[PDB]
Amino acid sequence: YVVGRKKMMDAQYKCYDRMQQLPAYQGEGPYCNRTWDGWLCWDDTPAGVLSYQFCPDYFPDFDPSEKVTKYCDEKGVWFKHPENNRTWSNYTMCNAFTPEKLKNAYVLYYLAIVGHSLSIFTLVISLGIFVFFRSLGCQRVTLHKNMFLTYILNSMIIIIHLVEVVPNGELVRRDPVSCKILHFFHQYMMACNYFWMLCEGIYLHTLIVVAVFTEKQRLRWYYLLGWGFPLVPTTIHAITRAVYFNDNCWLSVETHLLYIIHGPVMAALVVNFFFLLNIVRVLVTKMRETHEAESHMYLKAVKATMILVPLLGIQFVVFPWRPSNKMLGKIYDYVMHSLIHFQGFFVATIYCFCNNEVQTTVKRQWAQF
Amino acid sequence: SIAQARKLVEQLKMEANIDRIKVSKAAADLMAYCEAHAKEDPLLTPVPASENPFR
Amino acid sequence: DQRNEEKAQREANKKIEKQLQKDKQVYRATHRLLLLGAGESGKNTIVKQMTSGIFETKFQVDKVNFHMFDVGAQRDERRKWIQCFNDVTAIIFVVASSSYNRLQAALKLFDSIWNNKWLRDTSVILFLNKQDLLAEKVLAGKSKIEDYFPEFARYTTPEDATPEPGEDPRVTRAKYFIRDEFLRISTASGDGRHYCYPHFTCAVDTENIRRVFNDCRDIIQRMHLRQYELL
Amino acid sequence: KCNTATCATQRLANFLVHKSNNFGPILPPTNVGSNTY
Amino acid sequence: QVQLQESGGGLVQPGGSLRLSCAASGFTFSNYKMNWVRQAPGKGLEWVSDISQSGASISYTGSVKGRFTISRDNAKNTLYLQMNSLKPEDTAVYYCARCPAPFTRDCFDVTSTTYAYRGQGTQVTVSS
Amino acid sequence: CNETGMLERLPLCGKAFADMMGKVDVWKWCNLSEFIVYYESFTNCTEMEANVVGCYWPNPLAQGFITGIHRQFFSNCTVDRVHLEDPPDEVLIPLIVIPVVLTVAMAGLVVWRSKRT
Amino acid sequence: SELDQLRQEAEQLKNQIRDARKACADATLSQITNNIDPVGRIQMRTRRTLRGHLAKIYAMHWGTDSRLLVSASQDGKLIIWDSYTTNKVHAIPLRSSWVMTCAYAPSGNYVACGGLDNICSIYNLKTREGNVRVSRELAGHTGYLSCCRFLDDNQIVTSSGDTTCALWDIETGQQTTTFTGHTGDVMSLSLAPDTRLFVSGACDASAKLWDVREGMCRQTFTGHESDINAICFFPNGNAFATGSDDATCRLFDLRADQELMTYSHDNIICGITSVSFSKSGRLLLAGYDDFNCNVWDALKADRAGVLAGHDNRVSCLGVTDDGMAVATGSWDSFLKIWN
Ligand SMILES: *[C@@H]1O[C@H](CO)[C@@H](O)[C@H](O)[C@H]1NC(C)=O
Ligand SMILES: *[C@@H]1O[C@H](CO)[C@@H](O)[C@H](O)[C@H]1NC(C)=O
Ligand SMILES: *[C@@H]1O[C@H](CO)[C@@H](O)[C@H](O)[C@H]1NC(C)=O
Ligand SMILES: *[C@@H]1O[C@H](CO)[C@@H](O)[C@H](O)[C@H]1NC(C)=O
Repeated sequence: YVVGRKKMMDAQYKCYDRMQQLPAYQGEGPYCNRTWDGWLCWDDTPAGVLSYQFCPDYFPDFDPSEKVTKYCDEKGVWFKHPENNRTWSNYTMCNAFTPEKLKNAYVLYYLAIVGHSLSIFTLVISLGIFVFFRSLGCQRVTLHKNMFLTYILNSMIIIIHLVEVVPNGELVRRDPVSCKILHFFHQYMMACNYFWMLCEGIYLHTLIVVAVFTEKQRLRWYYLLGWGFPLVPTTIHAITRAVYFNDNCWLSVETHLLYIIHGPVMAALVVNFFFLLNIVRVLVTKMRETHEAESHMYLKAVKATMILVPLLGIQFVVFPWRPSNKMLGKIYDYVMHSLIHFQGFFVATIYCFCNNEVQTTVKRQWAQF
Repeated sequence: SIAQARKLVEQLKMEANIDRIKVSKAAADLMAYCEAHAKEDPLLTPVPASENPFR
Repeated sequence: DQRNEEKAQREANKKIEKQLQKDKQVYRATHRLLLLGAGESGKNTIVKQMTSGIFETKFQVDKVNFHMFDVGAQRDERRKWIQCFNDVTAIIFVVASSSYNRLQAALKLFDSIWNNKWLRDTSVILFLNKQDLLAEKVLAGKSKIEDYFPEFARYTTPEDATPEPGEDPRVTRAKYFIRDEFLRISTASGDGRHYCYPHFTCAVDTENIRRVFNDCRDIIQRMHLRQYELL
Repeated sequence: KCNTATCATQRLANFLVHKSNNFGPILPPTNVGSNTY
Repeated sequence: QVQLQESGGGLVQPGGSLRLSCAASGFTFSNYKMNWVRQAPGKGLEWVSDISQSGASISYTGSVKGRFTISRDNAKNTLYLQMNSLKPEDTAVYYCARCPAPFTRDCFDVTSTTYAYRGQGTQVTVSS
Repeated sequence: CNETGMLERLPLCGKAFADMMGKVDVWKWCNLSEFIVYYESFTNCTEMEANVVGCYWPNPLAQGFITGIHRQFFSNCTVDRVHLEDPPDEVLIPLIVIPVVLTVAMAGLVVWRSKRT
Repeated sequence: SELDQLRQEAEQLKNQIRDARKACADATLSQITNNIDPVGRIQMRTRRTLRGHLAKIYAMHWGTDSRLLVSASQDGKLIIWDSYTTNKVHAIPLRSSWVMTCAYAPSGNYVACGGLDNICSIYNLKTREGNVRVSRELAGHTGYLSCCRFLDDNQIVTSSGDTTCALWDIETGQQTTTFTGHTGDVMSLSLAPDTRLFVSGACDASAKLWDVREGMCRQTFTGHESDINAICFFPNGNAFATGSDDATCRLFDLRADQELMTYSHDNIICGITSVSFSKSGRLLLAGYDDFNCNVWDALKADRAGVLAGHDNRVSCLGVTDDGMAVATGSWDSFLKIWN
């Protein structure tokens, strides 16, 4: 009630400045002169042209990600609403779907805190079992250790960013350095989590395809790729997020500087997708050489693929874009948020709890635990 | 072979002409041995942790 | 005093431990193979083409180290000393295919090796040796395999079989029948733990060292795919 | 906007940053009728 | 003391019949796979037939299929080799051989020259 | 609604603003924080005095008056706004492609040098 | 044929012995101990886990000081451990990696090992130079070495897969005596406390008592159904225990010349790989193919404890001379000390 009306008078003050500082329209055609419509600072527009502008964040109903439209009618006059003949700007997109988008978002919100909590719960149990038993220990488990640690720290920072930063809208307006620092550790741990998925795919591919006979590789290169290289895109982003797009707590997604991180992250999961194809190609060849039943060969190749998509992050390669359709977007949200927030829980269940060497070791050494 | 069976018979004779005591006497000695050394057996009855070198 | 000894003992342990780490890299890189076969199977010829109780052969294929072990001064009773080779990459079993009854004896030994409790995860590279000698016995026609193996009468060459060029179908049918007698034992208890890699070989084939390398690569691949529950 | 699947978490946090806390719907829809701006 | 005593055998005509019996003692008969092996004059030991612990799985050397039938009576601790339509090449000493370990699928060394769990044998003679 | 009727009663809003801004430090006329309530009741004045005649606010004539006030008091201090604008594509593209090539060049360097061939 | 005259006469000598032992068997060990109180539940914990071997461990032997021990692994290594501090004292690389037995000399100055090489190699632990090199290589067995035990610094007894046992003069490297009674591979031997006798178990399902200084087989013991894998003397030297592939352990007495007790269970269908008594002989410890070690009450034939730590086949186990600790080797390449 009060927060909006003062930030509305900030835009009005900057409006009558922009109207004064900017020069006259040096173009032909009757142009609707610039005007302050009460909520936004509309500028000069040629006749018969429709102007777009992001919805103002003065009210909770207003979705700033939407667009506001003001039609500059012919002969340099702004579009007058027929019912009242009053000069009008179209703010209809702002609160049209907001009650529906807000309701769906709370299901996605509470799906994240429940999916990331169940991930942390099972991944700390999975990490303890691996650490406790040197018997399960091997180069695969050592790489599984670091992969499970990325899922723990990434899920920790997300719940902290979703319980402390997101519901506290007063702290976002103050814009402390603390929330920009929390954002840096969020973008670093997110890339560490995706780049260790590429480390799992590189190791698995090298084990099956590239160099089978050697079983002792140096893991310094996997540590540098999964822990050290995600420092490069995260710092390049933060340096440019501070120079160019320095919004409140670095919460904006409208900037194309976000592809300084998600660009390299997608390139790492695409490489993992070409490792999965080469692994399944090797796997079906092994079954054709032992004359596997064609029916049973498809169930084995499907199961192998399905247990490799949570480890390698194949859901980001096969559902990379969100559909703009209203219905196809609501289902994409419920599916991709489930696959993203529960991915750490799936990897802990598949590679630790459902593992046969783990289930045999745990049952036999239960007495000494 | 036929010559091998000559030593198998001769060995069965050296082992048949031995003096065997009764099992009751043989079983009694094994029991009476364990009673005489039950205290000296650390695995039989645990020793204090101040004397166990593998504490 | 007592503290000086613990220091000196701790130095000796660390010096031994650094040597053991070096031994671990050499041991984990070499692939050990057991070579088995009868006295007339031709394995001694395959050895030289690539009394102590055991003999050693160290060869290298594509910079991969292989250590092949041949049993020397032991008795024909193998049920005890064969347990030592439960951790080898593969057992190379050499059979004289033209010995159809050494052939039934070789089939029996393969069956007991294949079903041995400690050899259940050990793959078997099966060399059906003396293929040139088998061709001369079938082309002549003096001795019918149907006598010692009456199932050879109703046996037809499978369609997946790939006969060599210039091969009498009687020879192709004969050598693939012998291979199937062994594969019937192998495919009855495989279960994915181990696999048999049969090859038609001659005791002087220069490609025998490559068949072992290619089979060992397939064995290690299936071992890695097993650790990830993929296969 | 960042529409990739790896931006889904940021899109949800960016959406809910100022909309409502604890989803308390005591606000009627903002009048965007013809009698306004 | 593991003892195997083979009975039957003797002289017989080509196409005749002989039923070889093997009495077992000193071990649980049912826990063990049992075999038949023979040694022709001047030749080595040859496996003839075996039968599983219960008597379900049975194998033969090809030269005796359709002629020899192996069976076991676990209650009677006896192994049997019914030999029909005998041939002169079936002349040999027949040994009832036990498998070395119980509850095993492999059966090592039963045809070895000095195998321990084997009987002394019985002679079978098929001549004119 | 009478457009000239509002024109005579508009200076009453500017007068009270020139008096509420006459008790403020003349050098401190770019600290929007302090006169954020005085520049709000003036807009509230120009609005609630535009409907008493019947005209809708804003107006082409009313915003001419509010421009005459802004041109009188806020000419000596310019105000800086955070731009929040992405860099041009001539520099934004290298900021994305260079880390992407480094991702595949690092994933390729690992496969090459993990086992030392 | 005179070969049947000697094969039907030996049958009568087997009947005479069967009845001579039958008369001596007036009572059984079980009923004489039907009143003794059981030991209860024996709970032993792993105190030390000796790591460092790369492949399966085949044998181990305690030193006489009950602190140092040597272990043999089929990666070709003899490691001498300090069981107190878990510190390695020596790491002897072997010429042949297929080692199947190892031994500690009572003086502690020599170790022995052997296996599929058919050779018993003697190593000097205390050299003037300060290194560990080969002192003697005892050749003369035509089969694999299965077990070896020192009498003293100059005498060692070996058992071999060639069905024989042999006594060696270490300084000259020549077999002083040879023991040729068995028909199968000899798998294990155990020296009496006075080192005047030793028993050996073979793959003919029989055990034999030997006179060291005379070279004769005094007694032959039967009763097992399959190969005897392990053998160990009772503390007083008047009895010994054997473990076989028939999934049972049995106790034999020299003066009664027959089996006294059978240690078995209906759920145990795996063979015994190693046996050893505690210091007083009340406990009989046995390793099994099913990765466990069972503690047997040797007087009542009841199972009193289980050591369950090992991942793979338990190959060996030894008890200290002072009875303080038990070691266990396994195919999982680890040695565990239990107290
Ligand atoms: C701006 O354009 C409008 C067109 O409707 C015109 O009435 C007005 O006078 C113009 N103002 C200026 C300052 O050019
Ligand atoms: C305003 O936008 C809405 C869509 O949100 C559209 O339906 C309508 O035609 C536009 N114009 C007016 C005058 O409402
Ligand atoms: C607007 O108000 C003034 C003030 O008296 C008056 O003179 C004028 O006539 C009015 N205009 C109209 C159109 O009524
Ligand atoms: C404008 O001033 C009037 C004076 O009574 C007051 O009632 C009203 O609330 C004010 N509006 C705003 C937005 O301050």
